[PDB]
Amino acid sequence: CWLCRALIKRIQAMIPKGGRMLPQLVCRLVLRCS
Repeated sequence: CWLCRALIKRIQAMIPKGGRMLPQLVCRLVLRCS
């Protein structure tokens, strides 16, 4: 439950000039799990 930053970063580049919202937020909330 800590691979978030990894895929959330692969999204990072997926959109260089993007603006709105991402999953790293819900991802970090769900993957933070422990």
